[PDB]
Amino acid sequence: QPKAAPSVTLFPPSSEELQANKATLVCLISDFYPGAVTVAWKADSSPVKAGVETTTPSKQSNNKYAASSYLSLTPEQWKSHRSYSCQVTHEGSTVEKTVAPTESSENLYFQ
Repeated sequence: QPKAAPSVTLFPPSSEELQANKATLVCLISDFYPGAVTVAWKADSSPVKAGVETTTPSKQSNNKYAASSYLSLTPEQWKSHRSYSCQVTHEGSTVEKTVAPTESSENLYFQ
């Protein structure tokens, strides 16, 4: 098959994690370069600790390859930071997005 561009998918942990003094975010990468990519993480616009350690991707039933990066860091950084971003080597270009823990103010959690 031809060349495909990687998608942006950020699925952070839940409150249960933050309460456990733990929280690791991971970005899913499907339908991308032929097993050729890079693992990089950064908060919004500013760079992040970058405590990731992933290995080369692999081929799937989609006749293509896929990768994924996971940054293990303190939970406080999640809310403390402004947003998260996943840098990947594709088409000689990098993607950026803004993420957040909360997504509602009109209504919050109760006792």
